[PDB]
Parts: sequence; structure tokens; C-alpha cells
Amino acid sequence: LAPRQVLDLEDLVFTQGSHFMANKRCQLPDGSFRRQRKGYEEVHVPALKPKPFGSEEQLLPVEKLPKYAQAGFEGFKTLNRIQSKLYRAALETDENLLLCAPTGAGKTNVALMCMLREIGKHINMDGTINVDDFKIIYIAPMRSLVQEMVGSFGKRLATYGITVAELTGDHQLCKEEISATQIIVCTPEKWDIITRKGGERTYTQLVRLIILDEIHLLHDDRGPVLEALVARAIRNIEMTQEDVRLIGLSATLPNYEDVATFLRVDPAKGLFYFDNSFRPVPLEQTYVGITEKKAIKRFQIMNEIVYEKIMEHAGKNQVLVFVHSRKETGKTARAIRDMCLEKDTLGLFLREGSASTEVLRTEAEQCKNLELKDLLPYGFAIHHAGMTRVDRTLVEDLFADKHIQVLVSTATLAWGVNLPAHTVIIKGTQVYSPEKGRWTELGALDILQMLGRAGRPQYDTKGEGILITSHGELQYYLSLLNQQLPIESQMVSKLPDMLNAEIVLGNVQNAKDAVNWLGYAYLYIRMLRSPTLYGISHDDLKGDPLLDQRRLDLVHTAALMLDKNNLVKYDKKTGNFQVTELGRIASHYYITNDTVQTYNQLLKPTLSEIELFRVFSLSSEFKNITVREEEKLELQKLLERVPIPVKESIEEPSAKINVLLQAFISQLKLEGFALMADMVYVTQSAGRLMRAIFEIVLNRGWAQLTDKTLNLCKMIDKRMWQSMCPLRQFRKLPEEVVKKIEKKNFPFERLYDLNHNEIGELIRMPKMGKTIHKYVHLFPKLELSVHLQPITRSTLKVELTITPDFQWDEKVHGSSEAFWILVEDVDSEVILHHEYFLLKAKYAQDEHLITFFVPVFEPLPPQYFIRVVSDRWLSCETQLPVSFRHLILPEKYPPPTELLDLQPLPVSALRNSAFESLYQDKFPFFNPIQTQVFNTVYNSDDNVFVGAPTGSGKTICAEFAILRMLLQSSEGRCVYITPMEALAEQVYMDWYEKFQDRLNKKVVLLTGETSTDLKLLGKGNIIISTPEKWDILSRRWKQRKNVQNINLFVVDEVHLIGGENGPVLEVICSRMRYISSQIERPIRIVALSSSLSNAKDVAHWLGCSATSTFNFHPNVRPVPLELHIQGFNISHTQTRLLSMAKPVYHAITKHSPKKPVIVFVPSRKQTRLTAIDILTTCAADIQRQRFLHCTEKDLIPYLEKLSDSTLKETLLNGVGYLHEGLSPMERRLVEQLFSSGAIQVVVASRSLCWGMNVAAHLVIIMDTQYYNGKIHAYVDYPIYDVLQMVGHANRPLQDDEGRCVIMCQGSKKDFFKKFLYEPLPVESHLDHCMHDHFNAEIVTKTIENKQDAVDYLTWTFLYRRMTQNPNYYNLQGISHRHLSDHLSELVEQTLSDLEQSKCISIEDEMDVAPLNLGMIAAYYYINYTTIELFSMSLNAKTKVRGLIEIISNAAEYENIPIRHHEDNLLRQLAQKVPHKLNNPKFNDPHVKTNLLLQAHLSRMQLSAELQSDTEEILSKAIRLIQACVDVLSSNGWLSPALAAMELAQMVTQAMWSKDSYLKQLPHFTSEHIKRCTDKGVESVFDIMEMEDEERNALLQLTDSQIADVARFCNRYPNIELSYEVVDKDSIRSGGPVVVLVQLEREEEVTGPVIAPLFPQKREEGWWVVIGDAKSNSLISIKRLTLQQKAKVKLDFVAPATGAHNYTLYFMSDAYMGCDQEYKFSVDVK
Amino acid sequence: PLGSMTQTFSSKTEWRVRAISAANLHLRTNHIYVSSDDIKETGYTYILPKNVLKKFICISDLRAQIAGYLYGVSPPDNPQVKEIRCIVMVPQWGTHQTVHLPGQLPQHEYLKEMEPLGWIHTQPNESPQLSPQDVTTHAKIMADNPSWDGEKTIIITCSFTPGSCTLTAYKLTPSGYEWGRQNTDKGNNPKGYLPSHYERVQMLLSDRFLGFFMVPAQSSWNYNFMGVRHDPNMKYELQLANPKEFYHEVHRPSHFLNFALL
Repeated sequence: LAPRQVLDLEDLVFTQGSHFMANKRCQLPDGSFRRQRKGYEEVHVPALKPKPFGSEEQLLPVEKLPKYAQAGFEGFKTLNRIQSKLYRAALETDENLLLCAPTGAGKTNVALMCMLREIGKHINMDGTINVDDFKIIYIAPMRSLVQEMVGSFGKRLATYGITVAELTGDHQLCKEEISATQIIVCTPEKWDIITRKGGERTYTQLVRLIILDEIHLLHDDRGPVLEALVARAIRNIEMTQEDVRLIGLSATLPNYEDVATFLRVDPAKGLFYFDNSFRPVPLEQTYVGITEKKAIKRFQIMNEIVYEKIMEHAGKNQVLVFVHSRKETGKTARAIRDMCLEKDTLGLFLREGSASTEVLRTEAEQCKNLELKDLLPYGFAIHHAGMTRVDRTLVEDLFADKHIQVLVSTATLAWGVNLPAHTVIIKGTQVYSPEKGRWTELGALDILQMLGRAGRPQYDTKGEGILITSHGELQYYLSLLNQQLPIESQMVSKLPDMLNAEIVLGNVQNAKDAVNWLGYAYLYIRMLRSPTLYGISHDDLKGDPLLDQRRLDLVHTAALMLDKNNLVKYDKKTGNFQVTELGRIASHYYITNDTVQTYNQLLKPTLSEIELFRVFSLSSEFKNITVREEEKLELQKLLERVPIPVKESIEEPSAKINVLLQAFISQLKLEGFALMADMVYVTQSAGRLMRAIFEIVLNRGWAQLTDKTLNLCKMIDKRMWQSMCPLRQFRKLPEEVVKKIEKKNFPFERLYDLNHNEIGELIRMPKMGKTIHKYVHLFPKLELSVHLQPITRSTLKVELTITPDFQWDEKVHGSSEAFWILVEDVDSEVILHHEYFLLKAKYAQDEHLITFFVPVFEPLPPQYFIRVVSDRWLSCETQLPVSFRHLILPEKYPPPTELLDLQPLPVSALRNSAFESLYQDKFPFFNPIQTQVFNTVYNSDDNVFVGAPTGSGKTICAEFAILRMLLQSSEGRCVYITPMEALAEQVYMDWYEKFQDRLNKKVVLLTGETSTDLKLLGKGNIIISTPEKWDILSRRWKQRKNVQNINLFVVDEVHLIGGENGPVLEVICSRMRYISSQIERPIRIVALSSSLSNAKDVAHWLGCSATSTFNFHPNVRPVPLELHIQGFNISHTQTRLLSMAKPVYHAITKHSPKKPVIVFVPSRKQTRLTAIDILTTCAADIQRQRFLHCTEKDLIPYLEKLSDSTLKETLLNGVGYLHEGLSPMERRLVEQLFSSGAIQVVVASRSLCWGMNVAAHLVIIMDTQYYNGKIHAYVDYPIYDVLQMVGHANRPLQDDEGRCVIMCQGSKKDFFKKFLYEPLPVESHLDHCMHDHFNAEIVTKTIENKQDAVDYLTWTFLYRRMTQNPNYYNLQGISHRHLSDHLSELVEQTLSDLEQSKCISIEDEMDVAPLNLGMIAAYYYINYTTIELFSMSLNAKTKVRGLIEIISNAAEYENIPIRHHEDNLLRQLAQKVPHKLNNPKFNDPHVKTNLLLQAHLSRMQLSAELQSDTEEILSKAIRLIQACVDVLSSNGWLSPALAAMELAQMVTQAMWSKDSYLKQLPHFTSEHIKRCTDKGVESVFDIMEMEDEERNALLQLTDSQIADVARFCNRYPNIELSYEVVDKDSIRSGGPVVVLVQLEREEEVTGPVIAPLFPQKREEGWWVVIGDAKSNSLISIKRLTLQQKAKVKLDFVAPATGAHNYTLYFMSDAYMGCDQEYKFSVDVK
Repeated sequence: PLGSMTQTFSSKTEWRVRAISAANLHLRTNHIYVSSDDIKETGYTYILPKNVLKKFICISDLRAQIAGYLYGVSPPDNPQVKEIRCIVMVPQWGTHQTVHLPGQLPQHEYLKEMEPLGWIHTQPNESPQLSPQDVTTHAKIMADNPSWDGEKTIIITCSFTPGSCTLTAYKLTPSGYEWGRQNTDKGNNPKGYLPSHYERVQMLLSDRFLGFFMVPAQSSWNYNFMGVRHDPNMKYELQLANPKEFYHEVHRPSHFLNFALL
């Protein structure tokens, strides 16, 4: 490591780029010769002879390719010679390949073979391709080549339904393309910039194959991009273990075996080198090297050579001439055509009267353009990208049919069109480079591509390439084209930028990583094999044979450069690299590191447009630009009139770049040729450069400069200034009428609601007033409105409503439209808040809601401003002032209840020995909080509120109340609510031990199955429940004694009324208060909460006297909490997480070196990543294993029980992790190991922070947002989750303090201080959640008119809060007409929706009554929206078909997640599935659950994800089924109800009605009951009657299983059914006919239903149905549970006289094949 | 000729040099001085909030004066002090000695709770005395607008001292009003002008509350490049938004449209 040394990277650079020539000499093929001539020299190289014909190889017929691949070769018989040598390696192995072959030899088809082998990996059963599984990246060096390969490959692979596409333009709006494209074709730089960001959710981990075409680009200045790509891919193969195949396609040049080493190509398997003998057409070469050094004579020598060479071919051979400008194309074509005229030689070109001479006369007169019309009758033509596409199609077509004789063109034709010519002339090899600020030689790739085009593959016996250059360039071009120009590495200069890219990605975190990374570079390989070329002695290579030291020095040098420019912070001692936001911006925007240092130095928020243009002009990308004397007069004429003044002299290149940009924006024509090429280069760059400046200043909060830079971005992109009429951005408008409009200096926006007529008049062109009107309303326009929601006196919640006020048109807007939302302060100086806003075409007409927080202070500032500004449209903004003149701040909060220095309370104070046994060996005294509330809780019946931080032992306080209840009432009932199911489970086991085990009461945990739960509260003394589970039950309190007879009601974590599921918690508490007031036998209420600022409001609401509300604030936590909030700069979440990785480790060593640590991370993926990262850091601290506090031995009876190999490795080093993907057993083991002190760190995902049974000395919260995949956006952690994670830092019996570090984005630091150091305010959100509860209260007749609904609201917390914080609820006054108006609006709007959904009736606009629908919705706890759709879709002939369809469509399943990676999985599942859907959109949750449901009835085992999703689908399906049963029944439809009742059974046992009833039995092979149908059993009943010794002999199965099938058979229902038609004789029409049914249970209810594949325990339910089977008429139905015996009474009305035969049904809801059917008749009179 | 020389004139428009200097105006906002009376007191104390003062400076020019109207109220129990709450930018153009405002005073619902307190304007040079142009402007506004009380409305000059701005606040006297409403001479020593036409008033800079700006609802406020479109009779509405700097593009569109030609 030390001592390093600092290198001059610039001194190591090969300055000439691809023109570097490492070979000292050049051997020519035999027969070459040189001719001395007129001050120029010619070298001739004869055409080679094709090599024949190998030891054992013949061309391969397509016949003998694998069958799946033949479609891709439709239209060929035999592969060519090269494809035939490669077909095995390409199609039959996954070996990385390097193919070296002359241009046009067939490397393209070899790539196709590799593609086809990858495509083959994903053919599923039906023959389509799983196009979700993979991506293929085809890297082509030139844009024109990319497009040709998208169409060429697109056509070849269409028969496979595969999308080949180029990466089109801007991507922060359009990465749609990429999830849809299987074969991505792009340039090296594009693929670099994409994989530099990653973030995710990328699709680059689907990449399975990368094809590197023209990989000899490595020798180009662009070559380092390929090295960055290859090193990144290969090194990534290591850390992620996903293999990627690499295919290199190369010219035939030296060092190809080093290329192969760099590609991990095995030289014995993957390396193929075909010399120039394999060129399709042999090539005769001429090189003409001019010696004349004088510009003008050299110039006409050039044209002399060209003409003399052209004449050797006039009339004989088509000539393709190459020059390097759009402009010299015509000038050369004319120069040639003209001196033929002068010497009367055009007659040799054309046939005095050919078929062709008129074919071009005809097409020339119709060809439409100047340069071409002139030349085309003479056999001449031009071709370049500055002309048409169908003129170019004209030129290519005419040339193709041998019609044009001489075609002058540029390199683009060579790359983008397949257009060979017998003779090729390269007129000069010098090109102007704006990048280098001077003329240089053409790149190797260009020269190769052009001369490759000589010799047409079918027509020609040979091709003739003629290259005219300067005589000193002869050896170079001779070497390039005769296999001898070695491929070198150009990357030492690019080293700093590409190292930063790896640092930004997290791939390289220190100098050792970078030495490793550098080992993957082509540079490294060349250094090892030619040290001397790369500046290394042979003595030095050899004291350093892996170039370990050298790489450290290089990395050292580059890191120092990055650190000096502030992209990276580099610690030389440790070699550690720290990422920065500047660094990330430089990498992600493809900016060189010297430029972002200039930007950091010069950017200031006070910057003017003048200085901004200057900053841009100083970008190092322009460092080679100079001011030429021949440019200075045209530059000064423009400098005189620039709209943005330029401080610096025109002699400074800064001024010239500045002027070029402004001239570009004003769309000026310039006459200098260099100047326009410079303009093009300055402005192509401006795009990403200025977008970098913008991101820098936006994230710094610099309002004014953010506006300026975003506008300059758009001015550059749109080529106009602000001052121009924005309608010019509609390119389909005559730039005429816009200039018309600009002439009239009138403001743009009073064109808006003015009409079609007055437009035409104001402009004085009524000729088109409707068209201007049209475009005026296409122009994007948003209306803004705001609801201000004070949280405190210093935090404001803002709900912004965005209303699109413009007409959409995909022709103009595309699929989406982006905006920036910018909340700015009083002075439009500071951006207080900003976010990106994407208006999608599917939502172009909806209102969009945005919520965010801003700080506020006192005295209140006058206003803020919200601006919504287009990301791309110029002059496209709406600013909404947000004045605070009427903002009503909530009162500052009261002081907390003092914590009194009381004598700590012994457990003896309980004065009860049994009670003391619950505690006395856990501790000797209760904490200060339990000591202060003890008397009130234990010696009083007052309602009591206790507010204190999580970790203060609040739940013990409620235990105090349960204990008092047991003294007063030996069979008193306690209901305890907690908001989270995981908390209910924790409390259940601790209270089960305390009150049932050690006190012999009954502790019960409500399941969410209704009569299961009802039995529990009838027996239990402690009933534990989550809110919804108590809501469903407590709704029925008037009919349910065991609800109003509650002695004690305890609600825990009641501050969660203010969170997302608060309204149900508010409602059930409000109900317990209302119930207790009615029955006049008070129900005691105890409320436990985190510290609340508005505690008194909760307490008043729950009827807690002032002395019985203990509102403590956070400073009183028994174990002191040391809280540290660290802010992080980086705005991009992946990079920010990276910036937090090391600080996580340092926080552990600083705050808890020996004591246990929980790290909370945002995601399942991240838990693993961070455990390993913590470990890697521990190993480079050389403190490996210092978190392992047990032996490497005691660990492994624990360890082998695990399935995850990584969790085992990390556990072995003292670090566990927890996430919901691990087996419940894996989590318990990790927890035991953590609580036993064996391992010191556990990394838990955020979603686990409520179900964690472990505590720590230090909690680190690594970031505070998570990615929500439904909304494709990052979401802040709810404050409640944060308070809950912080509470895990609390070990009362082990620590003197708890410590927590919160790492968050810096913009969130102030918020966390405000809401963690201080107690929390909570609001109601019940007013957004009213319908389902109003409906329940109308069903229960608590609400019977609109006035009742108003009174009902007065019981709620929502309502206390309306006077304390009126603005939060959109009230402007707290007056009593104010809230009585506001209450009535909420009432009228809620009842109107319910009445319109036909859940309730409203009569006299006053009286409300429940309807059957509403009763169903209330009874089953089903959204009234769901029950409404249930009422539209179910009909009289609904079957198992539609029942599942209708049920999936419930609102309860709207939030079932769509995972992009399951799309084809769900597609293939819809084919594995019995019922086929109707045109399924696989993006819909209701379609998804429809298939999960069919998967379940079919017992298809799916991934852990889809089975957790199935388990939540299943938790709701019974009630929706039963609701359907109820709807269909009330509508009289017989068959669909009976179907719905079997659906209940089907779901419970996971089968279909067609299935065998034996499929219900435990351990039953579905192989062997077609073995059971084979020998006389079809039902369960047959199995039980069956001799014993033969019973064990049927099944071919074990004996513990035989007891399992026995227990099932013994709970399987066996019921005796009686029935009698009472008074069957005296039955008259229109009279009462009563049928009496008797159900006697053989057995017991010996336990609940047995259904191992159903997630909840169920009780047997039953229907008794009287139907008219012939008529499809249900006449009577009754629901019942059954014990031993039960009697049922079914009434109906007699029809007309008969002769009337009915059918009696007894149907199960849980088991299949238990149904009974008895026909009976009634003779009516 | 002297056909041994041959020189081409090259344009050097003066606004470009002024636009470069206007981009460094922010530096002056860190060094802002209020002259202390020594005249001494006259009735009311005016407290000017720094935030709008700094912005007012940043949007100005160093040669062409700009002006804004002052609005504010008295602290609740404190009739003696006038807190300036809003500065209104209206369509205007200026020279180095005066500003040209419309005849119409600002009208907006937001100002009707406040009272008019006069105006503020930038000045190229610090002067010991209130301009006679200033006295004339203030008196002709008073004559046409009874809402401007001679005892309650002030002129705040903000003078471009080197590296700084120096503020000083004056009020008209009765004799000043009567002289200035009849005065038709534009120059610097018009007949009848004399220093007893104004008193100095106490003015304080403060950070304890923020002011806000109102600007025209359709245009901007700067017409110094579109003078022909400006007229004493012009009517304007207002909006709650912050003013654009002097050489913002919206103020000089012809610089951008005539450069693009061709």
C-alpha cells in the first residue's frame, strides 16, 4: 500500500488516439509495390487469394441447426464459411466469444446465433417466448449503425414476437421502452450512462448477453467506454453471481488475444481469428500519399489524383467516393462532373442512349432538390444526412440498380446503409474535430468501414479501394488495413471519470476495490503484456509482477484528482472513498470531473444569466476550443448584438462558446465552416451540461437560479428565447403566424378564453382563428388550488390539487407530461420543497392530489408561492400565491403533567400474593410512570389516559386496571385493543401466561372469524383484538349482551387514530363511549399513547378527568434516550444509502461497541446488503467476528436449521438480518441468538418494526423512505413507525441509556427534530372515511334521520378536533353555526352516496332507513362500494364462473400488488387455470386475484410472494362469498346461491366441485384416489366403513398419517336430517306454509373445521334452502350453526293451487360432499 | 482620404455595460445605511423590512431610477410607528433624475386594509437634499389622491453610495406641497424651490417581520426598454408575486427577437 507515488496521467496518454501506431514496421503481402510520381507516392497491394479449405469443414446447411433457431435463418440454405466455424460455439455453448474477421465477413449473423441461443432459454410450453426473463444488449459504435441493426434484427426475429429497439432520446420520461424491448441496440456511451445510474428498479439485471460490436474501438478515444462496460459487467458477475455472456466482434488487428483475455474468452474455446483472406470480395488496395506540403497545390494535386483515378473506371465500374462534410459532398461531385465536361469525358459514364440514361432523366426531374437534380442525369449523385430520406432512398435505389456511376458521400452512408460499390475512393483522410479544436485524421473505425464497402458481394470478382492521404500517413493506413495496427488501451486519461462512476455506484468503496476493478480493464492486460508501451520498466514490472503497486499508484493519482475537485472525499490512510452529490451528478450526467469543480466554484444563488452563460462556457469539455483570427470578424458582429451580454473579450474562447450558444438559440446561420461545427459541438453538449447545473442548484434550494437554468435547458432544446410566442413549440404551425402574434406585444394568456373569432381579428388573420384557438388549448396548462392544514404552529401540511386545464393529444403530448412542483418562500429565494410531477395520458383529465410539509414560523410570513413549471415546455408555468392572512394556527400545546419524584412503588403495593407473583421476580419496583398512575388506575374506576414514550411500561398500567377488574368482578370482561396484529400477538402470549396460566382466567385472541370470535368474548376475561375485528362485533351491540356488558375497555397506542387506519380505531372507541352512556352501567376506559401534544383532547373525548390524564412528554422515558439525527445531502436514494453504509458501522463503534444494535433498513433486499456491508467493514477494521459473542461452535445446532446460505455466513460473523421472506422459524432463531447476546447486530427491514420481539442498546434507522411499487414512488416512513423503531432502543434491565441514530435525507432533519424531541399532535381522518360506519349505524338504528347522524358525530374525536384546529378540516370559523353547518355537509354528502348506492333509503330528505344491501355490507364488514358492484353483476344464471369474477372485483382486493416480474407468470397461469377470462389485462389487481383464487382451488404451489398474497386474498373471500349468497338469495335465484354456497366449501378445502371428495383427506395423494375410484370408493363415508386391517392396507401410506385421516373422518360432519310440512293437509293458496327441519349431530363440534389449506380456523356453517328446482326459484333460506341438535323453521307463501313439488337443501359452507337433498310436495288448496 | 488607416466603427451599446453592473447589485445589500435624522423627529417612525429593501435594490439599475409605492399599518397599540408591509411595483420607466409612474394609484383588495405611506425610489447619487423632481412628484400625487396625507406619506431615497446603499426618508411640508403641485420646470434649480419644502423623518431597518411585493397582473413593471408602450393614462391591476430584476428577458424582448434577425 504505502508508500504510494503520484503519477502524471497526462504524460501516460497516447495523444494521437486511434491514430496511435504501436507497430514500428509494416510488412506488406507479396506483390505489393510502390510507384514514385508527381510529388506523391502510390502504394499498391494486390488482392489476396481465399484460403481453402480447412482440414474438416464444409458449409453448414440451415437444415442442421437446432430446430428452434431455424426460424431466424429463414431465406438461407447454408451458412457462410465463418458462420459455419462458429455455429457450435455460438449456439451450442454459453462460452464468451471473440470473433476477429475482416469487414463484411459475416460477424453479424454470428451475433444473431448468440442472440437465438439466449432467446431459446425462454421458450415455454406453448412456443411463445417468456420476454420478461431476459434482455440482450447490442452495443454498436455509431448511431446510424444502431438504426440499421434495429430494423435488420427486428425483421430477422419477428417470427419470435421479439421487440428490437433503439434507446430513443430522453429517459427520465421514457424507460417504458426498456421493460418492453428484449433486444436493446445502443451506443457504448448510452449503455454507460444508463448503467451508471442504475438506482432501480432497473432492468439491467435481466441482461443475459452483451454483444460488443466493432470492439477494436478500444483503440479509439472512445475505447475506455467499452472497458468501463466490460469491467462493470464482469466484476458484477462476481458480486451478484448472475452470469452474463459477452460476445466481442472485432476487426483483424494485433492484440486480439489480449482482447480475448479482457473478455474472459477462453482462447481454446471462444477465440476465432479470420485473416483478410476471408473478406467476402478480395480487395485490391491503392494508397496515395501526397508529399506536397503547400495548401493550394496539394489541393489541386488531390483533385488531379481523384480525376485520374475516376477515369480508370468511368463507364467500367461504379465509383463510390467518400469525403468528410455535408458540403464537400456536392463540391467534389461537382468538381469531378465539371472537369469531365472540360475534357469532354461524360460520354464514358453514360451509354449514348441507355435504358439507364432516361431512368435518371425521369427521376431527376421529379427528385425535388437542387444539388441532386443537377448531377443525376450525368450518372452522378450525392448522399448525406443533411438531405431528405426519400432522396437518399432515391440515391440508394438508383445506385442499387447500377444506375448512378459516381456517388460522393460521407461516412454515414458506410455505417447506416448496406450499399457496396466496386470502386471506393477516400478523398483525403483529414476531418475537422471540434472536440480537439483542430483538424485530425479519420478514426480507424471510419476508414475500415468505408474501404469495407469496396467489392459488391455477388457482382464483383474483386473490389478496388483507393485511399488518398498525406505521405507521412502511409505506414499508418497500410498497417490498419493489413492486420498490423495493434489495439491499445486509451483509458489512462479517462481513469478519474470512470473510477468516480464506479465509486458513485458503490461498486468501488476503497482503493483496494479500485485496484480490483482496474484488474478488469483492457488497460491492465496491455500493461502486463507490453509494460514499456505503458510507461513501466521491465525492471519495475518484475518487482511488481501483478502490477499491484502500479495500479495502486494510478488509483491513488486518480483519487487525489477526484478529491481535489470535490467529487470524492479520499482518506489516504485507509484508502476509503466517500461519495458526494457533486460526484454522483458528474457520473450520472456524464460530466468530466474538472467541469463539476468549475460548477462548484462558480455557481452562486445570486448568479445572473450573464454569469450563467459564462459558467457554461467554461466547461472543460470545451477546453480545446480556440478563437481563430479568421473567425473574429463574424464573432464580433454577433458579440455586438448578443441578447445576453458577454463580459470577456472575443480573444478568450469563453466568449466564443458563449456566443455560439446564444446564436444557436436564436437560430442564426453562420458562414465560417469551423464555427458551425463548433456550434454543433458546443450545443449538443449544452443539453446534458445545463441539466447538470440545474440539478445542482435545484437540490441546493436556489430558487432564482433554478428558474434560470431550467429555462436555459428548454431554450437550448426548443431553439427559442422566452420572449418568443410559446406557440412556436407547435412545430406544425407556420412560423409565419407566430411572428404575426409576436409583432403585437400583447400577453399570451388573454388568448385563452377569448373565442375563435376575436383571435383572427386581433392578429388580423381571421383566415385561421380556429386553428390558433386549437393550439392555444393544446398548450399545457394546470390550475392549482390548495387546502392549508396546520400541523403545529411551526409545521404546515399542504394538500395541493392539480387540475389539468388543457386538451390532450398524443400527437403533441405523447404518453405523459412532466412538471416540477416548487414551493418557494416569501422572497422567491429559497425552495422550501420540490418534487417531480408526471401527468400521465391516462389521467390527463383527473385532479391530482399532492401533499407535503413546509416549515412556518411566527410572526407568520406574508405568503409562500407554489409554482408548477413544465419540464420541457417553454413559458409553461402556473404560480399560486399561498397567503397566510387567514391561516388559523392551533394553540401552542400545554405543558406536560409533571413527573413527581415519588417513592418507587414495590410490587407489594398490589396487596395480593397471586397478583404479586406476576411481577415480583422480574423487578422490585415499578418505574416512575407506573408509580404516578398506580393509585388512579388501581384504586379508582375513573377513565384514565396515560401518554408516555414507547418503552415506558404503559401496558403494565393497563394490567393494573385488569387486576382491579378481577377484584371487583370475578367474571368481569376486559376488551383490549391494539392497532397492529403483530402487537396483539405479542400481548397475547405475555397476557396468556399472566392471567390464564398464573391467574386461571381466560385470555383470548380474536381471529377475525365472527362466531369463533363471539364464543371467545363470551368466555374470555381478557379479549385481545385489533380494531376491525372489534368493529365487526361491536356494531351488533344492541343484539349482543356480551358487548355492552364489558367492564373494562383498554385501547393501546391510541395515538394511531391519527394514522392511516385511525378512523376505525376512533369509531370503536367512540362507540364504547356511546354504549356506556346508554346502558347507564359505566364501561371503564383506559387509553395508552405515545406522548401527545393534544393529549387533553383525546382525554376529553374518552371522558378522562383532568387528574386522570397523565400526559407525559418524551424527556421522562425511564431509560434515557440519546437521539441523534444525521442529515445526508444526496437526493438519489441508491447513492444516499451508499453514503450511509460506512456511517452505520461508525455509529456502532461510537455508540454501542459491545452492546446490541438493531439497524432498520428500507427493504428486504437491503437487510442482506447491509449485514454484508457491516461485515466487510468489520473485516477491513481487521476486527472480523467482533460481533460474534458465542463460540463458532455453540452457533451451529442453531445454524444448520437454516435455508439461506448468506444468513448463515453473516450469523457466523455476529450479524443477523430479519425480513418477511424468511421462514417464521428462521426469524425466531435469529431473535433468540440476538436476545441471548450471541450476535450483536441484526439488520431488520422497516416492515418488521411492529412484530419484533427483540430490543437493543442502539437503534440505527438507515434512511427514512421506502419505495412503494404501486405508485412507482418513494414514500416517507409514517412518524408512527419511526417512534416505534426508536422505541426498540430500550433495555431497562440492562442499560443506563438507550441510543438511536436516525440517518435521513437532510430535507427531513428539521421535521424529525420537531416531531421526536417534542410530543406528537394527532388529528382525525374519520371525515374521509364515513360511509361504511354511517351505513352500519343506520342498519343498527342508532342513526334514523339526518339529525341523528349529526349527534353521532359529536361523540367522535374528529369533532373535538374541529374546534381546536379548524383549518385542518377545512373550517374557517369555530363558531357553532360554523361546525353545525360543516357537520351537516359531511352528513348530507355521506347519506347521499349511500342512498345512491341503494344501501339506505332517504324519505322526506330527513329520515334514513337501511336497505338489504346496506344490511349485508354492515353484517359482513364489506365496503359499501363492493356490495354495490356485487348488486350490479350477480344475475339469475350466475355460476362458479362469474362468482369468482365478481368477487375478485371487490374493493377489498384493489391493493393486491402488481409485480412487473410476475407478468408472464400470470400469463402462463391463466393457461394452467380452469376458467378462462375475457380479454385479461394483467396489470389489474382484480384479474390477478381472480387467478390467485383459481390457483388455490387447484392447489398450485407458487412462490412465497404469491402465497402471502393468496393468504390475504383468502382472509376476505368467505365474507364476499357469503354476501353473494345473501344477494342471490334475496333476489330469489336458486342455482347461483347453491353455487355460491359450494364456492364457500371449495375455497375452504381448496378444490373444485368436479374434484373428488377424498381430496379433502389428510396426506391423500391425488395419485391414489383414482386408485380409490378403482376399487369402489368415491366418498369419505366409504373410507370409514371399510375394515381396519384392510384400511391400513388401502392407502399405501404411514401410520401417523392414518391417525390424521382418522381425526378428519371423526370431525367430518355426519348429520341426521328430519323434515315435516306442518299441517300439510290444510294448506291454502296465499297462506302460511311452515316447514320444520331437525338437524341431529351424530358426533360431538369436536373442534373447528379441518382445512389445512385455509389460513383461518373456521366453524361449520349451514344453509337450509327451499327451492323450486324446475323453476330456479329460492323460496326460503336460513343460516345456522349446529351443535348436537337444532330445529329450523322455514316460512313461505303458498302459490296457486297444486301440485307443487319443492326440494330441500342442507348445505355446508366448509366441507364438500356433506350436502343433502330431499324432494317433497305440498297439495295446496 | 487618409487611405492609409481605414477603421470600422463597432457598436458598443450602453445598456450592456449597465446590465453587467446590475448583476452585482446584490453585493450592495450587505452594506445598507440609514441616515440618522439630526433634524430631528417629525411625527411618525417608519420601519422598513430588510427583505423587500434588498429585493428592491437587486431589481434596480444604477442609472435609471425605479420606484415602488409604500403600504403598511401601525403596530396594534402603537399609532406612532408605521410598519411598511408591502412595496408595489407598477409600470414605469426612469431616468437618473426622476421616475415616470402612471396616474392610477394601486388598487387591490390586499392593500385596502393597509394605508398608503408614500414611495421609495433609487437614486444614482446621494444628495444632501430632496430632489425638486421628488417634491414635485410627491405633491402632484397628493393633489390627485386625497388618500395621501401630507403628514403620513414619505419619500424614501435609496442612493447608490460606493459599495453600498444609503437610505433616507423625507416628508413634504405644506409649503412644499403647494409649490410642487404648481411646478412645471423639470430641471435641478426650478424657480421657487427651497429646502423648507420638506422635513426628514425617522426610518429604521428591521428583520423582525417580512414585507411582500405586489406587481402588475399582466405586464411586468419595467418599461425602460418599451417606453412607447408606457403612458401616464395606462391602467394596471396587481397580483401577489415577486418582481423580476431590471434586465430580466421579459423587460427587453426586442433584444431577443431582433438579434434572431437574421
